[PDB]
Amino acid sequence: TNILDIKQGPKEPFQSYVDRFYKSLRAEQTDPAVKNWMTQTLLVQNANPDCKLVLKGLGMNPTLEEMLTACQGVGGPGQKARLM
Amino acid sequence: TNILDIKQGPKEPFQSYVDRFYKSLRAEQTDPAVKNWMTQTLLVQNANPDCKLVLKGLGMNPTLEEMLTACQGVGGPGQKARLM
Repeated sequence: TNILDIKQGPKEPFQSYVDRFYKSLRAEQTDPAVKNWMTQTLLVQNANPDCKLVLKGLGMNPTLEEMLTACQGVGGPGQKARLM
Repeated sequence: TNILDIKQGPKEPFQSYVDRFYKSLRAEQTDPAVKNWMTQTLLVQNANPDCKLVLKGLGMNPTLEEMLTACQGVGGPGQKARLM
């Protein structure tokens, strides 16, 4: 049940947060159907405001790769490399 | 060739920019293959920095609906409604 407390830090890169989220998820997952709901709903809800904004803009059922791509650099100065 | 000069304003909503972009595009489009390239490359390049960031995070070949969804409210205080 610790997965409900896994929350992204204000300056933590999304990749680091995802890594910690899936480590606790893979250990204590109850059902394969519950695990799917955690990866597409709970993961977004516990992200920081900067990444939570980007994730909610991704529409329905975003894959993990699409989330990692969209959140790369988000929350710091690194995302500005997209603009050049 | 005016389509190359259609650029999103710093405070213009993405929906307004898309509307102006497609109006000029549908009039002067040369090839159906050129039109496809303008909707997925030129549209992103001429967006403002706020929306250009979000669009480049969408990965490969984003549909117009996915772009409109991701950019809703981006560039103003309206996007914060996602976080609550």
